[PDB]
Amino acid sequence: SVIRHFLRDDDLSPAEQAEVLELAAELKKDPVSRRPLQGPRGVAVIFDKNSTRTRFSFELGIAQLGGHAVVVDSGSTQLGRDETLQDTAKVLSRYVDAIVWRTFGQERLDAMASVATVPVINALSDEFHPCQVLADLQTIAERKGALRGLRLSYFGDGANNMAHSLLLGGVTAGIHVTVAAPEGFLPDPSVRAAAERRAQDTGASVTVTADAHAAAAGADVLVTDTWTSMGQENDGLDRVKPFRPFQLNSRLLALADSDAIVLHCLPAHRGDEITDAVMDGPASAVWDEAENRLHAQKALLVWLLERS
Amino acid sequence: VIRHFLRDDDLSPAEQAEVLELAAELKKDPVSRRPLQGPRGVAVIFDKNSTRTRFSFELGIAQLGGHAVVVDSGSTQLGRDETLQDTAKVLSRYVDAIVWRTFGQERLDAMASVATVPVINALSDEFHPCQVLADLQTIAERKGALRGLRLSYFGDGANNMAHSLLLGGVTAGIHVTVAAPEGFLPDPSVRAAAERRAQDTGASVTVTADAHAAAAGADVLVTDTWTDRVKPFRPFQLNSRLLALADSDAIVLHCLPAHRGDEITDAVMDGPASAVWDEAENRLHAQKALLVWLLERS
Amino acid sequence: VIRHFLRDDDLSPAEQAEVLELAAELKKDPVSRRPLQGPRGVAVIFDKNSTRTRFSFELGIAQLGGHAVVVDSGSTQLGRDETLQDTAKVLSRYVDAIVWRTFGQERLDAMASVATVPVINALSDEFHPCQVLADLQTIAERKGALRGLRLSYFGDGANNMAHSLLLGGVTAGIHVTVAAPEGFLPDPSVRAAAERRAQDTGASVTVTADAHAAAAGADVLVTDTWTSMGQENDGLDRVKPFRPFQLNSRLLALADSDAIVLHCLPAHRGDEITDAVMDGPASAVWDEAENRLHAQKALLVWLLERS
Ligand SMILES: [O][B](=O)C1=[C]C(Cl)=[C]C(Cl)=[C]1
Ligand SMILES: [O][B](=O)C1=[C]C(Cl)=[C]C(Cl)=[C]1
Ligand SMILES: [O][B](=O)C1=[C]C(Cl)=[C]C(Cl)=[C]1
Ligand SMILES: [O][B](=O)C1=[C]C(Cl)=[C]C(Cl)=[C]1
Ligand SMILES: [O][B](=O)C1=[C]C(Cl)=[C]C(Cl)=[C]1
Ligand SMILES: [O][B](=O)C1=[C]C(Cl)=[C]C(Cl)=[C]1
Repeated sequence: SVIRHFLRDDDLSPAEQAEVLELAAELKKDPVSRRPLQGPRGVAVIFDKNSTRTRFSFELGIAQLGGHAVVVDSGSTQLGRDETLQDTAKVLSRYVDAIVWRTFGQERLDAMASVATVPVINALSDEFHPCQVLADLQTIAERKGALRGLRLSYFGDGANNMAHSLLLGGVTAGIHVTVAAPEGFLPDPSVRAAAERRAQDTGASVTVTADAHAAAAGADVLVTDTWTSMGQENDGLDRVKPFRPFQLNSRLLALADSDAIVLHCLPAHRGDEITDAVMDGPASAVWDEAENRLHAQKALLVWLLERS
Repeated sequence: VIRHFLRDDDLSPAEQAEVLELAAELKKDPVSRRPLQGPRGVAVIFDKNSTRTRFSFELGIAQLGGHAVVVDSGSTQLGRDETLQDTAKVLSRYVDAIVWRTFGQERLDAMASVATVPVINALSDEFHPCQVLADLQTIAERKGALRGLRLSYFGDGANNMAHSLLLGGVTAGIHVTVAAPEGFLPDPSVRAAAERRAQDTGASVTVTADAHAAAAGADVLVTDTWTDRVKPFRPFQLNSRLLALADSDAIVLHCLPAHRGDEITDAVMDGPASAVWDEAENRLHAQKALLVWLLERS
Repeated sequence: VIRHFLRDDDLSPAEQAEVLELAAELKKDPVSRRPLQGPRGVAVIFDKNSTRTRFSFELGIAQLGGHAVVVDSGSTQLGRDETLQDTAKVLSRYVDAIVWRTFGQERLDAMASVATVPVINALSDEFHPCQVLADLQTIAERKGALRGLRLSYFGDGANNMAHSLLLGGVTAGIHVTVAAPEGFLPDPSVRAAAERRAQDTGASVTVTADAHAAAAGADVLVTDTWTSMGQENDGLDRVKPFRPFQLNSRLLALADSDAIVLHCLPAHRGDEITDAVMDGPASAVWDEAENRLHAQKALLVWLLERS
């Protein structure tokens, strides 16, 4: 069998994404019904930069599949330093049944996935957050039913990992995705072109705009995320003034469809990209969205393991 | 309906007796109760690390069928990157209980007011209630019934063990004495709090600088680390002289680690009255009992 | 009697054979032995962290049904806030074995003299006995019987791998050669213990500075990094003396034609070993890394059986 990896959202075809999302719903209802890692078989969960939320979700999810997550945190000689990345993929492929990796540049994920003989999953990277978007789509489906034809709008930094993954994973689900972002903060051209091509296969569409009010009008789902990652705090930019018109506040939510829901990859900086009234009001799905990381990541693992 | 255990008086006398009975059953049959089979998760969070607390909870949760997700001080500082309540609301979807080691109580109190799973104080700057459950289990297995026993704590009466021996001790019906120098006395709000549960159980609270008098007739002698800034405690050192004043077959307890030669001597630590090794082991069983009991009511 | 494994010769030749046989059985059936079902705990303690050691022990203990409680170097170092004796006594009530990565051998000895559960040396300054069990497992699967084999180690003759290959190798009946430059020779006490144990097994011990002679006729070539982290500030040029001892293609071609190459990872490609040797058909470094898992499980199973 070809070893399948999940490094970016378009790694799943539209039909394959639907299978994973269906499995996520079944695992949410019966969370110990699938035990492909019974033994326990090991899964490596590797952090180039620590992420407590990602670790909790994967550590527990892997255990509920029967397995044992072996967590390697950032303070451990760093992948690439004491050994080549390819030496590491070679030995890890003897110990564990899958490799879950939080890292920085996409080229590192690609390099690992080209030599590892077990599935590699991008837990979170600078360019994509594919597992969060699987959880997002699971949450939207719980609240709204069929994903096909929904209109989703993302606000804020249009070139961070969530904007890119909502583009790719959203159009893979048949969702019309709009990114509202100020000039200079637009999606990467390669990602935008991949999303446009993928949207052709599903009947979806990609829109990029600097008009937040237009992006909010008629939306079924409004999404935002922090305006600045930890790496960007030293980039020299004023990263507040450009984004203030894109704040997801009560006024912006009122422009959307009356049944609209709100998503946000946690943590939120309340008062910046989103307000308290929105975060804790009735349209917020952020808490279900956080919980669903567990189920969507378990489903992705079950799916990749049985294909590999 | 969502019960927390942040202080020893969070349990009534009848409820404490329930937990201690369950700790004895779990010591005998350590894998017979599996309320976390799955595994279901339990968060174990440290604002400051405690290897002893982590070791005991990690193994115990696993023996209850679950999986402890340990978050160290570096990742915690609860409030690090999101509000406390934002953290409590998500944790309540992932885990079935939250075990937390933090400094002040006000931090503990907030978490418990919002979380929708039980919150447990693993160790605080003011209370160490799980250790006292392990102490009461250790006393019961060596002395029988707790009610009517005389326990004396020696040394720093202003630290977490002194506060928890007062509250947990009187809750079990034990006459508790604290022997401490004037500068290092119990917190007044804990003292009156202990003084009030003692009325319900027939126990009592005494605070003296008289170590000789606190040791005389004692059935259980307890001390703890003091930390020359360490001058006022050495008349309270639990040595062979003080112990010789106690009741026959008295036992000695000490939340570990012990600094041998300071608050306690080798002769007492390694002698026949010492129960400190069983006491340390019983954190495992008493904490499992506390978890089992909190989980089946919450 | 409570058995410990602090150095390679803590197992007799017959006992080592039992552990190696178990390791082969566990590699075929990794979850069929559950002596730690419960889970019962095993303490895995690091005075200095070793990701490879923690990784392999953590997974291996889980596959025995147990739960590894890992105590890293961040946690207050053992012996600081209480006596090793005090810690040993309490650990003996919490876990069924103690796995410890520490520095001096006297610390391991002190722990094993007091603990009432088996103590394992996961890795120390003087010995790496678990890695050499994995090495012997690897040689057996690629060569057959171990008795009569000729193994040569190259590089720093006084590091933990050289000492354990000496002791564990002769216990298995292997003729062990250490090729090392002057001033980097095996500890005299370790060499004499190996020579004594060799008299029971028909093995032999050789120490030489002639790398070419050490490689001629060798069935197994082994090397290791030239410098541990605690040696980076020792003041020595730790490259120039070892250059003639590099495991390279020329050196390997002097050995027997089906010789295999071992190396405790990490390897510094270009220094003690070349890319062509690490990646060629004689290299067994990848199976050797994997066998840490199986050999350490076997050792735990065997120690728990007898304690
Ligand atoms: O980001 B944090 O403040 C945090 C804290 C805990 Cl205790 C658990 C998790 Cl998943 C995250
Ligand atoms: O503070 B310590 O010396 C310590 C050491 C270990 Cl290995 C385990 C525990 Cl619980 C405490
Ligand atoms: O923000 B949170 O406290 C949180 C916690 C977990 Cl365990 C998982 C996620 Cl996705 C978020
Ligand atoms: O030394 B390291 O590069 C390393 C990395 C991982 Cl991901 C796992 C292990 Cl065991 C070691
Ligand atoms: O002082 B000790 O070494 C110790 C160790 C454990 Cl695992 C638990 C407790 Cl309560 C004390
Ligand atoms: O070098 B390696 O990446 C490696 C990884 C593991 Cl898990 C174990 C060993 Cl022995 C070596």
